[PDB]
Amino acid sequence: MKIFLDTANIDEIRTGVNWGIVDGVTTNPTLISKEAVNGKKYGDIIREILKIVDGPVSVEVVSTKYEGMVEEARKIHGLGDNAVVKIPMTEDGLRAIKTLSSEHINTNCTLVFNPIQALLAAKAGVTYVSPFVGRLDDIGEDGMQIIDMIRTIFNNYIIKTQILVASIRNPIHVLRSAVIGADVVTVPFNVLKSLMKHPKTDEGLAKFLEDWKKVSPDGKLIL
Amino acid sequence: MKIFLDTANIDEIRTGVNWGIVDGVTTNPTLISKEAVNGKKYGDIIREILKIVDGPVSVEVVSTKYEGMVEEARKIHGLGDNAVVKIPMTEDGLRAIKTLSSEHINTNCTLVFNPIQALLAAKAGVTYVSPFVGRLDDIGEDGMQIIDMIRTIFNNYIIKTQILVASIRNPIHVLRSAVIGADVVTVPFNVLKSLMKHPKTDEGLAKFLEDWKKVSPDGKLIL
Amino acid sequence: MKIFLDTANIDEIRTGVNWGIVDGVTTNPTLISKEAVNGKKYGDIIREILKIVDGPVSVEVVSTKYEGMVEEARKIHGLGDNAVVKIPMTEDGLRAIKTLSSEHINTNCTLVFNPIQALLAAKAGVTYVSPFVGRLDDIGEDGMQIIDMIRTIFNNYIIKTQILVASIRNPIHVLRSAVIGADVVTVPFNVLKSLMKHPKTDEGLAKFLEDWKKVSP
Amino acid sequence: MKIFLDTANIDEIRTGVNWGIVDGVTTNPTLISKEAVNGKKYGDIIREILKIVDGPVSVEVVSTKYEGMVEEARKIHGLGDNAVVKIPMTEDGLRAIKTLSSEHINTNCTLVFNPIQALLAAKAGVTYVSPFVGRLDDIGEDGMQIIDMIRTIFNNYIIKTQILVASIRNPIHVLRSAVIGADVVTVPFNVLKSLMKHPKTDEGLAKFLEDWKKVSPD
Amino acid sequence: MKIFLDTANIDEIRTGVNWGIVDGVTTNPTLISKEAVNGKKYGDIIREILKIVDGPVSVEVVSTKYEGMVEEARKIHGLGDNAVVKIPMTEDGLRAIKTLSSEHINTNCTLVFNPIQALLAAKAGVTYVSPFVGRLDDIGEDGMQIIDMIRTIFNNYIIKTQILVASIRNPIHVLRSAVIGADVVTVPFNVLKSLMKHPKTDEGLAKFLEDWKKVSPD
Amino acid sequence: MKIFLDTANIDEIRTGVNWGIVDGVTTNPTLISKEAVNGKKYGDIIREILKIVDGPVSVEVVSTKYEGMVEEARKIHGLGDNAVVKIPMTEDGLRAIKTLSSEHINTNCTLVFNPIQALLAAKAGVTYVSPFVGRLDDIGEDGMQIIDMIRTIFNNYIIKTQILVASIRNPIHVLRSAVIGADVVTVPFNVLKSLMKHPKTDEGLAKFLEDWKKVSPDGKLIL
Amino acid sequence: MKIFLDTANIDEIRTGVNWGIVDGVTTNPTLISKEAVNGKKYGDIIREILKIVDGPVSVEVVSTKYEGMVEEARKIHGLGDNAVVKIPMTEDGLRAIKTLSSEHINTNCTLVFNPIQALLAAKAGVTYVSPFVGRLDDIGEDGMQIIDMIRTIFNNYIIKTQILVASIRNPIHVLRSAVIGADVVTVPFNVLKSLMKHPKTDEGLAKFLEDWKKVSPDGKLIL
Amino acid sequence: MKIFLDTANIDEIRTGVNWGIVDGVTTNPTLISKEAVNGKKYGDIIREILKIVDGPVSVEVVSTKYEGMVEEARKIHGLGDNAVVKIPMTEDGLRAIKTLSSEHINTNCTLVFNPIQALLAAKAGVTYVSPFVGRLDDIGEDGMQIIDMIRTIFNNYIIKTQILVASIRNPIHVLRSAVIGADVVTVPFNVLKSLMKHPKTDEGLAKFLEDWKKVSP
Ligand SMILES: O=C[C@H](O)[C@H](O)COP(=O)(O)O
Ligand SMILES: O=C[C@H](O)[C@H](O)COP(=O)(O)O
Ligand SMILES: O=C[C@H](O)[C@H](O)COP(=O)(O)O
Ligand SMILES: O=C[C@H](O)[C@H](O)COP(=O)(O)O
Ligand SMILES: O=C[C@H](O)[C@H](O)COP(=O)(O)O
Ligand SMILES: O=C[C@H](O)[C@H](O)COP(=O)(O)O
Ligand SMILES: O=C[C@H](O)[C@H](O)COP(=O)(O)O
Ligand SMILES: O=C[C@H](O)[C@H](O)COP(=O)(O)O
Ligand SMILES: [Cl-]
Repeated sequence: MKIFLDTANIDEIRTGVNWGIVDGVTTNPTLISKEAVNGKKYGDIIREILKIVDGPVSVEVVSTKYEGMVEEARKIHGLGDNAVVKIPMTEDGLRAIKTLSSEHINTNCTLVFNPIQALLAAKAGVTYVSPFVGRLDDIGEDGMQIIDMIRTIFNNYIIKTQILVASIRNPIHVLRSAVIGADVVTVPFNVLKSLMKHPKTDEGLAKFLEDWKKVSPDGKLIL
Repeated sequence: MKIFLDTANIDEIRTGVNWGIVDGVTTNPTLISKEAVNGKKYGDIIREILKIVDGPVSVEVVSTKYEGMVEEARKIHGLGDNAVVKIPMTEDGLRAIKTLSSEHINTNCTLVFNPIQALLAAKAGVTYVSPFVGRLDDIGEDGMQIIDMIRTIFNNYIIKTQILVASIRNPIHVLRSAVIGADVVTVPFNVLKSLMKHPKTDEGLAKFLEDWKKVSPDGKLIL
Repeated sequence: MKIFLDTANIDEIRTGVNWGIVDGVTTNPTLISKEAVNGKKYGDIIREILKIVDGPVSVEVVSTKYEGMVEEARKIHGLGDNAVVKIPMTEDGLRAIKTLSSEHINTNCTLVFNPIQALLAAKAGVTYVSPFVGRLDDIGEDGMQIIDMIRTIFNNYIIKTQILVASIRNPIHVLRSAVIGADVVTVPFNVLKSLMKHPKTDEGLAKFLEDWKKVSP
Repeated sequence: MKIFLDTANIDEIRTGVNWGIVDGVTTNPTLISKEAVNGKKYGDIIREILKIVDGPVSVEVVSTKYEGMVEEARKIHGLGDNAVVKIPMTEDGLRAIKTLSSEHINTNCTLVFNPIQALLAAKAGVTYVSPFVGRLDDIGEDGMQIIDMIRTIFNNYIIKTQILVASIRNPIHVLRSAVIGADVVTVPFNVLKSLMKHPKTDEGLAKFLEDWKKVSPD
Repeated sequence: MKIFLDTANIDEIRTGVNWGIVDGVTTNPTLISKEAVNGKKYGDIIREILKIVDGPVSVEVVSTKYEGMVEEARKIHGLGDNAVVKIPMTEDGLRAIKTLSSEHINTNCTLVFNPIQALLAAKAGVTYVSPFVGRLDDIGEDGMQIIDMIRTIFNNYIIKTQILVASIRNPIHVLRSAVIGADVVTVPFNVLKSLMKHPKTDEGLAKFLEDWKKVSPD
Repeated sequence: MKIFLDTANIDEIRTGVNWGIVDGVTTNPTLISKEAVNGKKYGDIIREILKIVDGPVSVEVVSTKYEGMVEEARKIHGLGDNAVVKIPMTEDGLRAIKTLSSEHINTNCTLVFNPIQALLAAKAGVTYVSPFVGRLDDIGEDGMQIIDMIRTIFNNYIIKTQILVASIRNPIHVLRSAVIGADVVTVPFNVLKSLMKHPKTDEGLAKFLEDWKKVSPDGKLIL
Repeated sequence: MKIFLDTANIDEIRTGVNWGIVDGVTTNPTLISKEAVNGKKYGDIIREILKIVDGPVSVEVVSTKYEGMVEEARKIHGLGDNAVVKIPMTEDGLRAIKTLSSEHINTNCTLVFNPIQALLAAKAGVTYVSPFVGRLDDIGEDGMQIIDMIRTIFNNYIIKTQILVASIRNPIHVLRSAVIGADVVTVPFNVLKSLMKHPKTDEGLAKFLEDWKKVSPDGKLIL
Repeated sequence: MKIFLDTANIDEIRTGVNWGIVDGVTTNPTLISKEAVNGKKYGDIIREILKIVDGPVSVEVVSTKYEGMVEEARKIHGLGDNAVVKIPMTEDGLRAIKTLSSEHINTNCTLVFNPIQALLAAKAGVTYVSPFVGRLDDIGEDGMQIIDMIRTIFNNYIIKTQILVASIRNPIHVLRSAVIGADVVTVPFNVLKSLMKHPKTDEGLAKFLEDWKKVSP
């Protein structure tokens, strides 16, 4: 399962990549604008992210109409081969995904809330579908069930579109995504960091290191 | 399923190895502290185990910082081809695993208590991941359920990291691990011994021998 | 299933109670300390909640010793008939619960993280037990499974202790609690606010008023 | 399982009750106005349905404010004891339901789309909750799953609120409602009529008529 | 589980009752007309069956129209209190069932092929519903699944209508009906007879006899 | 679950009753004739069994025709109120069971090999049905599945006829009968005796008694 | 579910009893042998436990013969109303249980390793049956499955004998027992202690106290 | 699924082999001692079976020590290419199996009562492992469940050791073994004899010959 960092913060990105557990990045104008402070320019942020990240970097199109979407998507693509254009599940979005797929521009269909929407995006040629699980949870539907059904559908037809679990709110979204077999999850840095933690890890390490001092007062390992 | 012996006790290790049922050994700083008493030095213990044992021998770094982990890992690796460097599930540990994996040094990520920690370790490139089933049992959670989930997750993504079930307390941990399909179990010597035994084995062998005496008073099979 | 509000924020409590969907309130030392700032005293905050809220209000002791817990519990109890004394799941806590129960003082055992802790609390005679689902989720364990097991265990032994699902983070904790059959959920204000809402209700409402304008301008 | 007819057509209603499979009626302004043709007073329609039906007749309030809802509800109640006041799942709706409940006026909470909304209505004391399964189907979610969850939840808490499956589109919504154990379904007349039919029933009827005219040509 | 004989042959009925495994009888025009020979008239056969059988005897109407159905039904009832009137699942049928049950006349709704039809008949007050499982098998639908669903639905609502599995073709329809918990099966005499048989029973009898001859050659 | 002893041996019966786990007896002419040795008369055997056994005692009718069955059954009944007349699943048997049930003579329908046969016997008023599980096993059908289905059928209709599992061959027939909820099993004395045995019981008792000698050399318990 | 303490250690018993979480005590000859050393007499130990403990206290006979079991059972019973006589699953043990049950002496049948042994003990009239889950685990069989079957069997027949899960080794035996619905578990002191504990309990309480200090430097709650 | 005959009775073996449904034979010290009576020597019985039976024939060592087992195994092996050396599941047995395996001598690990013992035998390189289902049944445990778990474990690790179900008591052990997918069953003669039979086959045969007599006297 790939993990994308949902942020535009370059320090967070570098740190996560160094942990060896970050495979790409998902952005939006809000996340980018957040970093555009103290001299940093909006466009400079996205360009640096595209440069330093080996993997996929998702960038949203703001145009809501077909022509604007494709023209914008082409400009985004021009910024880096690893750019992935984020396009909403709408009639014009599907048309744009079909057109962009033909041009070999990678795409990410967002605002997916049921499995058939996900399937339609895959049929139009989309690279990723991003169902928003936390937003389904918000309205009293278990959002992970939609991920499970999409996984089954995609498996049934050997669909190559990747499931990108989005609107992630907690570590159990991540656990269930992994057990289901979702291709990717995107998570904020704080969620990412929480994924490696457990109180028995902390307690266990403290005990090991206490015991080691019995055999090595300086706490060293000399070999 | 491989069976490793979870101990730093040399006598236990030579004995198990001779039964031909031991495929490797796992140590940790606590186990080594039990052994390095009354003049015995930890460095001598580690070298001796690497010597006696043909299979993988896990030895845990003690530094909690990236650079110290890597440095100690390289020294451990240098002691013999069968050495496997054990690294805790921490931020620095993941960094170390990524680096050491790129250097083709075999690694074992320890103090794992949930399936997502296991997945992160695998993503960082770890050779083995060691979830602690008995310590989960200790806190009122069925530890084997975590092994089942890790197996499912690893299968989903064709992950090559080996699942090494640790903190094993009884033969049912071993049985359930085998039925789940974990790659390795590491067991304490008392548990290892018990695996070979069953009262009906004892009783059946006694009866065979009693019946054989009717036909051969000396108890020999002369062909 | 009762629904309690998990906060010491008086504004939130007034708002939720005015909506008519709050059956009680839970507080803890963190929540209260959060509100007791810039001149506001924890004692006034506690008294205010007890008066505002008709239903059960849980207030947690801070002593870690048996004697201190029972002493504090009696003071909490004396603040009003709706006060429920929250007691942590510790050895001294179980002792305090047993004593408080025999004195007919309502209790709520908190910081419960597995079903056997919950059972121990019930055996001590606790009125409510509050397992923390969100904190289990935080450490990579599906917290709701613990609620499911506690419900089964309590059903097996006809245990009268109410299961009070706490550390709730989202409306699916709530949905799953109701499907399991937990007695009570306690929810943060942001969660409470969402429970009545659905986008199809909104859409349906809009459509209704439009249909009606046809029938009758 | 009770079956309500979701319309204001009096002929449809008589017909269904005569079949002995109609226990009540659910209306709304749209449905009532439909019958308000050729000299028929809108209010007359509602009043006649109320008179003829020996069971619950649901009539919706149009006010969105608590105070308008309860005044409107009391007036609706005054039209017949079998009147049930339909009120939407909103903050003011729940408040109104709680008030009307205490006044012993029967209520029906509508526009419910998940089980927790249904539980909130139950907790307000509502007589019926009406989840809209067809509208859930419309948006790619199997609406009957919500009914199944509400049935379990109501069972858990011995809730006396009746589950009234609404927005029904086909006979399988009905079959699944019955297998789940929902208390009530409300269906359009065309759905109602289709419920009694099966091609093997038609074939069997023709076969029995033919078999019979061997036994007796006359 | 009650067992009714699907016949109008008195000798078959008497023998079945003597085995203690027959609780009633189901007829139709064809079955009665088969026995209506050699002086015996249609009406006498039905009267003789009604008298001898200490249980329900189902007799079918031939009218397809409401009024005719009820007229017939009242005549059939007059023949004896144990008489049960078969009525098809149709609009007029439901109407007749509602009317007859209100008059405390027992009814059996036939030509039921799905669970909702069964529910409708129950709602109209029918005493028995008779889904035809063999005819469902005939068209590539596992008939017993329908009995299963009807059992679940009837259980959900504590429905007192009895499920009477009809169109039985083999002993597995019977086994499955009993495992499901259907109230009644009706079977021809030949199926009834087959129900008692098993080759290990026959083998065991022969062994008992041989074992006994050793113990007591006499 | 009641346990009947399938024997005519009076010593076995007394012994099993003393264990508190025998509730009645099932016989047949073969089992009775076996005991009719060294002066003991066939009829004396059955009469003594009827006298000493509090619970039910099953006795087979040998007549295959209705009139012979009922006349024989009445004579058996005349021997003791606890006599239960064993009658095969045949057309004449069903007629006899119906007649005998009316006379309040208890009956046991044997040679039952499917669930519907069992149901027919119950409808005729039979006290027990005896399906022969071992004989189904003999022909490659799992005989316990028939018991399970009969249990479900009987439960469905609150049938008061007792399921008497017969042709029992091993302790797992007994275990599965108990888990299913069969009313009764009938077993030979040797099977009965085997039911209380387990090697860990033997080993555990030996260990307890060895340890007790540490605190009580004479092995006594003086209180 | 009742919780008994499985020990003859007086200090452990007084401590557990004070936590108010202990509902009774189970002993056996081994446990008593651990305690009756250095001058301490077994008779004094038994009497002291019966004294300290308000709930049932099981004490095991040592004779292997019917008459000795009954005689010892009567002496045990005579020591106090809360005494429960423990009897092994043997031929003589079943005889003893039948007799003692008729005398209204509470009994506990021990060394049970399968569900049919448990059923036989219940049929003989035993008050409690004690299956040994850990010793089954020891021989490679999941001991809890036997508890599940006994629960099902006892439910089927409305058996009033209490299931007392014994040979408990860890908190998951306890958890599974509760979920199954066993009447009683008896646990070693170390296991008992662990049942109350969880790392998130410790961490949560520490944080509450830290946060409270912001509002009350003395850490008191003054109302 | 192969079917072996579990006996040292030469009459039974000849009879079963003549039926063409016996693929091999298993013996053990008890079975052999049963036949080696009244002048008949165990050595002659063993040699006779090896000659009569074309398929695998298992003969069990009697030494309990590693050296004695290997010595006896080599002698057994030298009696014929179809000989399989049966070795008990003990510490010395596992050592012997590992040595015998490296020497390309076929082995059969017996007295196995749980799936982990079976796994250990496989890890030592054993050709066949023989769990005893009937002896488990004897002690109140459904022996077939152990076969099901061993099949799962062996499937998980692509283990080539054949599962040889032993201590078989009835045809349902056999049916269940085949449905699970065990490689081999070994059955006593009384069981073997029953496997081809069914009362409906007999009846069907009788009916066929009667129908045929109509068609053609
Ligand atoms: O692509 C990223 C999405 O915008 C994000 O994951 C959704 O965030 P929210 O649903 O939590 O607002
Ligand atoms: O990898 C080995 C682990 O450190 C070890 O198995 C932990 O065992 P414990 O939980 O018994 O200390
Ligand atoms: O009883 C209430 C608990 O103290 C509270 O729900 C904990 O919530 P949190 O874990 O989300 O802070
Ligand atoms: O209460 C009845 C509802 O108004 C009706 O069933 C809605 O139907 P629709 O969702 O098909 O418009
Ligand atoms: O009531 C009896 C039914 O009419 C009968 O069983 C159905 O028979 P058929 O469907 O085979 O005609
Ligand atoms: O009533 C007893 C039966 O005859 C007996 O249990 C069956 O024995 P068998 O089937 O093993 O021959
Ligand atoms: O009843 C108590 C048992 O004798 C005890 O629990 C056995 O425990 P052990 O298996 O640890 O010896
Ligand atoms: O491999 C064969 C075993 O030794 C034999 O099958 C044991 O059979 P039994 O347990 O039925 O004697
Ligand atoms: Cl353990």
